[PDB]
Amino acid sequence: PEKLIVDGLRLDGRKFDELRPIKIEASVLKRADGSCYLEMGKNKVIAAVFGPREVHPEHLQDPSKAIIRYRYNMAPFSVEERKRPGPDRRSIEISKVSKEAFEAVIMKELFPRSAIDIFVEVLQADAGSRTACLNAASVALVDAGVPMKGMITSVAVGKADGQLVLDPMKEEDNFGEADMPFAFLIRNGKIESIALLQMDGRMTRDEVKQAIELAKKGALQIYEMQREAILRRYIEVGEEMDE
Amino acid sequence: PEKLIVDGLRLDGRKFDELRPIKIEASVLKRADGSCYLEMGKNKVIAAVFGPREVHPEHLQDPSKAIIRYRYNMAPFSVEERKRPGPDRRSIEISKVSKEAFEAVIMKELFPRSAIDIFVEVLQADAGSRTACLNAASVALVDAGVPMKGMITSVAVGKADGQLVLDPMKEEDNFGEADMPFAFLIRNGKIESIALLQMDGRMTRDEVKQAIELAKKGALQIYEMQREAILRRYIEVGEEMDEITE
Amino acid sequence: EKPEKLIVDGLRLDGRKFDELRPIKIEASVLKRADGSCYLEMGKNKVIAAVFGPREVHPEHLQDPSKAIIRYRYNMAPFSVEERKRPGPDRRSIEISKVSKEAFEAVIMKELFPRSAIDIFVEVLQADAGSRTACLNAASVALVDAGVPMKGMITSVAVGKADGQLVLDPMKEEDNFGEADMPFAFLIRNGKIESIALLQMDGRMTRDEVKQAIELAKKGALQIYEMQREAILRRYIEVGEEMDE
Amino acid sequence: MRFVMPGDRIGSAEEYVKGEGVYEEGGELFAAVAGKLIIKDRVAKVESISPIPEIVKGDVVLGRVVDLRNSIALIEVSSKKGENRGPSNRGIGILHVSNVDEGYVKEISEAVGYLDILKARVIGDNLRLSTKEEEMGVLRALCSNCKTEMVREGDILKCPECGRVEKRKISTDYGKGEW
Amino acid sequence: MRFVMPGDRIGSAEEYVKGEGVYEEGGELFAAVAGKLIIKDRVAKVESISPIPEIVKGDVVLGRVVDLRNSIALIEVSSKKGENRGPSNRGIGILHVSNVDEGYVKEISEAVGYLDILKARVIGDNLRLSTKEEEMGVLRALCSNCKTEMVREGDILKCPECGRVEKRKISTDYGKGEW
Amino acid sequence: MPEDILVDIKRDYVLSKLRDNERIDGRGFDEFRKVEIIPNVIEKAEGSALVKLGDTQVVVGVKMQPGEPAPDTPDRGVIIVNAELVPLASPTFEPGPPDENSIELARVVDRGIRESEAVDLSKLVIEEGEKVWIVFVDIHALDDDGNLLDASALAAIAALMNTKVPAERFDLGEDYLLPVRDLPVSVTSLIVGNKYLVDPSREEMSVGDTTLTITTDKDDNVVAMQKSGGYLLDEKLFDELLDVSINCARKLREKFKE
Amino acid sequence: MPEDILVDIKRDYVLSKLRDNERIDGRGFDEFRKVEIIPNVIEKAEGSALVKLGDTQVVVGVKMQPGEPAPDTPDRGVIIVNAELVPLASPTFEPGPPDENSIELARVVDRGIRESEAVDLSKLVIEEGEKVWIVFVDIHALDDDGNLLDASALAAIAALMNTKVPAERFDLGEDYLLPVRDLPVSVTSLIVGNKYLVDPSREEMSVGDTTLTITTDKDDNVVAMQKSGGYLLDEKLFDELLDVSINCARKLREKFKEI
Amino acid sequence: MPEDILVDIKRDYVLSKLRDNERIDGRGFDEFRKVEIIPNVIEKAEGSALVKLGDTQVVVGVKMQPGEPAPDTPDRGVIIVNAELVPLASPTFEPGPPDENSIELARVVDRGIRESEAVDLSKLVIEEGEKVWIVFVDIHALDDDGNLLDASALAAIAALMNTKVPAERFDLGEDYLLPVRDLPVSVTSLIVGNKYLVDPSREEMSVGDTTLTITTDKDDNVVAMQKSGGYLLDEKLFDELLDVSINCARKLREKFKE
RNA sequence: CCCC
RNA sequence: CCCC
RNA sequence: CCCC
Ligand SMILES: [Zn+2]
Ligand SMILES: [Zn+2]
Repeated sequence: PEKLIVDGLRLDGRKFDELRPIKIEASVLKRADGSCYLEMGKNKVIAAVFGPREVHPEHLQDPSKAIIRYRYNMAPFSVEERKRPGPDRRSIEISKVSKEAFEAVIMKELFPRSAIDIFVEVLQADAGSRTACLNAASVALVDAGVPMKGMITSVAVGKADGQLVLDPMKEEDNFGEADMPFAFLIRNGKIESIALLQMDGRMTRDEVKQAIELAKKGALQIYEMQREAILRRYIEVGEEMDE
Repeated sequence: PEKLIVDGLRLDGRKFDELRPIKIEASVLKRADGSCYLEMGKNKVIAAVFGPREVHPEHLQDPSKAIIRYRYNMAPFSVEERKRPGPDRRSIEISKVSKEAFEAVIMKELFPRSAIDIFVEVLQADAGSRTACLNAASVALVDAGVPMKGMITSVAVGKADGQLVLDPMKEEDNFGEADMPFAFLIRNGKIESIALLQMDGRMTRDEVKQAIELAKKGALQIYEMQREAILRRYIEVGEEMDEITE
Repeated sequence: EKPEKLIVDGLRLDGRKFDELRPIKIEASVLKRADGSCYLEMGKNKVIAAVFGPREVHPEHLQDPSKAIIRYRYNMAPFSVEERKRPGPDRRSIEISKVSKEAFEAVIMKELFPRSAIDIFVEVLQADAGSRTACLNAASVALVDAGVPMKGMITSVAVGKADGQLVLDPMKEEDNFGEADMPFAFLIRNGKIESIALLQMDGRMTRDEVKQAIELAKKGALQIYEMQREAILRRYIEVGEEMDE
Repeated sequence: MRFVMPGDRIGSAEEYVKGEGVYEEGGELFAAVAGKLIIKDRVAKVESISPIPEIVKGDVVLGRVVDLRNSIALIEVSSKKGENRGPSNRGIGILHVSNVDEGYVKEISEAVGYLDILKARVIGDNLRLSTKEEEMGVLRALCSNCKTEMVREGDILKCPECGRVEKRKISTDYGKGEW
Repeated sequence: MRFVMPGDRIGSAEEYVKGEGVYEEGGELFAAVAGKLIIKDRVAKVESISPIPEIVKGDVVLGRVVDLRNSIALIEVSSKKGENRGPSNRGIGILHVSNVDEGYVKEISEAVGYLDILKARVIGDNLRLSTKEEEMGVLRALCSNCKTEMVREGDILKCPECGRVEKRKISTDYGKGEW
Repeated sequence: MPEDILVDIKRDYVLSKLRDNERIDGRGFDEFRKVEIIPNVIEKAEGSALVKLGDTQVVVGVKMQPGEPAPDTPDRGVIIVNAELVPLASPTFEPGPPDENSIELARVVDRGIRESEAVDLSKLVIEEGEKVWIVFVDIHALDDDGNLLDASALAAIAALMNTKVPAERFDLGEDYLLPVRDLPVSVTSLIVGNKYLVDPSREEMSVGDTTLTITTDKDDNVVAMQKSGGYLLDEKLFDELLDVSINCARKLREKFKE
Repeated sequence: MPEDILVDIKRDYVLSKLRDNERIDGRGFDEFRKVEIIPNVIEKAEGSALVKLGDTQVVVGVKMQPGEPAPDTPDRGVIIVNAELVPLASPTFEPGPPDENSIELARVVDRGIRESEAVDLSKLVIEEGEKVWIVFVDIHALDDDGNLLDASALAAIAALMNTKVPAERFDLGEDYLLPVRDLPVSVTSLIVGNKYLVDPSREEMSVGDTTLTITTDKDDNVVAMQKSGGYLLDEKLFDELLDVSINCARKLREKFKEI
Repeated sequence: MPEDILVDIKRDYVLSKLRDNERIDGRGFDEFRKVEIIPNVIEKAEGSALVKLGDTQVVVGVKMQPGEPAPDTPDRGVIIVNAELVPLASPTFEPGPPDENSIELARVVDRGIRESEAVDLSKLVIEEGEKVWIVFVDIHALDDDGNLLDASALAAIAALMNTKVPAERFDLGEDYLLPVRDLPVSVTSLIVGNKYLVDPSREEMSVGDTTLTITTDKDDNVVAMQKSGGYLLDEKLFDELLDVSINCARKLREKFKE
């Protein structure tokens, strides 16, 4: 609280462009089409994907393509002061935005009059959950085998005591002077488009163009961990058959 | 709060196997298809049955059998400290289990794509109203002439001072050791099977088994009053048939 | 704080006489997106009304085979009152909306548009005594501007009661310390009051006083109506001036 | 005492024949409802203390017309003369042009109308309707245009508001409020 | 390592021919799904680590009879045998009388009842169905009277509770609870 | 709209009757149905009453308890009037939260009480601007054969007139009767065309939901009125109905001579 | 609705084996699945437990914080059980407030905990009049493969048993462990006709939603029971399943020693 | 669907003109339409302001009152920012709040105000740790011709500037002009292909709800942004559009201070 | 609550 | 409200 | 919350 950066390493020791400890696991849920458990530092997340399923009772169905729903729920025990079960404004909000990501990327034209439904719970919440949730949901999507154009990978670029930082932690959010969640389409091993972009703090024109750059580093880093996980899953379906 | 049983008697003077005073009147409402007013201790409940009636949303019907809905609801003035109108956890729940009591027994097969709606309101509530509502509802259904494998009858057993007592009163729920509402299906003037069964408390496996015994004996007494309620209803419609002729 | 006095020297706390309306303004067709609109100030009340239809109706289980259905939502924005009010429906608004609907239900020629919905939205930007009357006046303008066939116009005023005397178009202080509040709304056909469409009341009033207020009301109604006619004349000129561009 | 309650044993399924008000199970017969046990000719039935009418052939019925075709008129049936209780077997009965007036008719338009109220006799199951009778027919019709309740005028119907006259198979109870 | 993530570049268009699992955009082919990229005869496909089944001519299929018109049963095709994942192209398909069985059949209602669950092979597009094979048939039926699940006895189906009896086109796997 | 084929017919009959200037039961056009006012029907309530208005039934229960006054008015204390028209009476009663009717009904009853100043609020004050009696009036319909409104109004006042304050329970002194200084009564007529019907049957109600409701005090002062439904009211006819209603209210008021 | 079809068939198969005295996985009729009980899954939370029962898995977390007692009952802490059967814990869950099944699930878990006096409510008091502890037990289904109820009562009592009161940081003293004095356990059975299946799985439920739940304390007292579903319960059957259940409850309790 | 049909043809048109690097109204790609800011449209309201922006128009009213701060900050007052996209503004818009878009626009707008620190929540401290000035700010859309968002941002910063703290009425001292430091300005651009637009119009919106939004303070820092819609944002565009935005936000801040 |  |  |  007195000062964010001492010596040039943050309060938990990381660099300026050092992600937190990530952990990612596909196919954790029996009764779901795809799933993923993941953690980003202290965040503990799990995404589930159901679909393409018939969409009911009726009428809400789009005739030319598929519809994507995305519910982002924090559990009561996830936060310091027990949250109260139910959609915050923040929730309805994060859900529209997170859902909009995947709308760009999923190949919904392949599945007319149908739903592809995404639900993601936060079991433990820290700075960045919203970003952990997207990564998770992205893995579940691939796990569920919904045809996509590529991958969605997401990181928060923050800023503490005048300097930018990667994957901000709590205190840096609570006493930082920025907080900027990105999420890119990765196609062909590289970062292409922006899928999700949300800034709110004080940042120069030139700080912002920088920050974009700091982000697509964390992204290739995480994307790889995402590949590693969908690969581990690959070996497993392969081992179960080979039996 | 000192003792609940002393010299073999409960605070209101009943023995451990004695019912509270019950009144039952069938056919009391004019717009329902069947109804029943019921007093049980200081409980005052009124039941209405509607149907079989059409059912919408057209999706919520059952191609093959009738659906059953049951709303149990406490009037703000029924309790000692005014109760907000509107559902709560306890009501959603009672409504649920109470419905299922009747799902077991109504012959839903006879009325495909239909609903049979049971509404029950407690006007003044003492201990054991779920019990009161179930009994009133049964009478109601019979009065609506909706087909049933038999009668539903319901009494609760409790535990005070380590004694099992039939039809607990308020002081006995509040300061007892057990509260256990039963409901039985009645066929041939005999108990056949359990239709409703909840318990909260602390009982020995022996006491459970002994409790089902007390509940049964009591439930048969209540069933004889339910019958008489309908017996009256029957005498009365025939009496009116004899009046038109007059 | 209460005036305690109300009527003084024959003139009220704002200087009006017993039968004088507060200053009324009435613009027609202000909203571009609606089929018909109307801004309308009435004393300190500022209200706006849009109209949409006849149009298609979902759910459609709510649609009516033989005639149109009408809906009216009366809504008091938060900054409209004195102590900022929770947005959305309270029981007062729900009641007002039921009754306001029913006024136009009497007049709108629903039969011309089976299976349809004419919908009316009235928005209170700034609140004051008898805003339900402002709104009603504003909807009728919006209706007409929207060309929805109607049996005749609808107009409304409230009669109050201060210090024993019947007052016309009551303002806040006389509606909070007065002795009665009574909104009317009339069908105006052929330049004359013809029926009552809306009638509510509350407070102590004598039989003789009720009938007197009805007279007092109509006189106000006819005065207001005239302004409505002029609101529409202005429109008539505009759409003409556009052709004719 | 012939009075029985639901759940009461009536006899063996070998002995008697399940009639209205009785169900079989486990080889036994039981009252399904409360009322008077009657056994006429090996057949056991209970007379409900509150019967639930069921529409069959012979029953005089009432309903609104919900759809017109060319050979057929679809009527949403709703009530059976005799009881106020809604019948269990309620729904869409059918009105065939031939079953209308013991005489030729080109279109049921000539007879019935959309949103008209009818008074039929059941000719067959699935609520096969007739209206040939003088008693049967339309009981309340709305004007095709303007949509006001039309008043009977001898052998024809005309609305007051509009004046337009329409011709339909008119029930002798039209306008009476009865049926 | 043949493994691919969605977004991985498989190659140019004129170069390779798009197959299952692969999309093009800018003349390049891409992997839409995670799995083993396979290539054969210039055709590039991707075996998905989680395939979404598609129903096609040839397949075996589970369904419910949702509406019996005449000469025609509309079955609600639900599952595609051999894959647990709900298909992308499920919905209504048609069981026409010609296909109900190899013998001759009239009045399709005597083969396939309302709300029956059946087991059928897809013989045409648009989920058109055949029941002719021995394997294919009704898997479960409810008593057309008391709605109790019908027990298979012999070449006919019987209701226990009610003793009634109904004739149907019966898959061997009737009542087995497998298909 | 299947439950209203039967309705539409009964509407015809009521109407073919009106034309002959007659009600379906022989009543005159200003004649209320029979009436019963039973007090003290709910003992565990502070005040209560059950009214019968023909085959129409409604029961009202009152409950009092300490509370914070209006921020505005640190004097007097509060009366809340709620109404449940639960599915008990009428199939047309759906389950759930208040519909416009349950609301209108409560607000009309609340009005006649509030505006007639029938209960001295300034009386039930405990701590100026701190603790004050809150009076809950809960209206519970039972059997709906038309005019649930008038019945509730009748019952609500009878309820209130038989109310004991829960002082002892609340360590606030001995219990005492609620000071009731007035007697709001309300008369609802079904307007059909240029004719009125006082105190309509549910059957008569088949004609349409088009009514006028007038509510007077002890001294015959009109204290609340309500037009409802979408019809146009002839001022000619309103003028009679006023006179007739203030009358009807009076006759009704001399029922409370228990 | 097309979901119904896969299930009706699975129902026919489960009923086939039952007819031949078998459960589709070879279990005894009085046999639970493999139980795993992992405490401390949720750092920030004061208590927490992940439970696995077959493939069915649930988390419960316990959060506490000071609050105002009930006006009628001072001197007692407060425990508030709530469950969320969220979208993703099942193909058949729709988002929103608790449906009626999400409700009875929590009321049962709460019932066992409360009727057994599992936590010492009195020792949770801070200032006798209006400062007292508030224990939030929140159940959160993750994977639903049958019998979420027993899994939830099991995790619940497990989470509480690894609960640390957050004294400091509220400035109420030092952090201690919560006085758990009992061990509610609940055994649920799928009744079918005149037979029962202890610890039903999602597949077995195809048969129908007709259960019996019996909860006991550490002394083999029956403490909570709940019949549920549309069916007639045989008394002989109830009597016999009473004993099997109390017994099963003894074995699950043994998994809490955990050496 | 079925309004979704008329819109589709309009869409063809808008694109056809983008194919020609020109718009439907001949407007330039970095050019807002006619702006207009009217303070004090609602008296009886410590703050107000109405903004027409082309045919779009929105009112915004600030209210204020004593209250308690959040557990965290005992050191400052608070600012809540709600909105309503009433059906007044459009056919589609839902009646009852709050729909999701509602939630969005409010928050974006709240971000810029709260993020610019364009109000001294420290100066609105009644007494520390118990009472502070709570500033409400409700957006009410009147007419929706596109970019109610930008409109609403402007109207909210106009209204807050013209706000008079009701200190006198509440017994806290002499009324004063509200201490407003910064001046946040949001620019929403509509994106399709590699090309950005304006300041989009409803007719242009026919293409799809694919937009970007960047908010700057007086000193030209960026205080908030928001991609929005189902599309992929090319980084090259963003780059240009970051510059083009910052400059559009200054043309407006002059249109602000005259 | 009622009122606006 | 705002954050998580 | 729990009971009523
Ligand atoms: Zn006509
Ligand atoms: Zn059968």
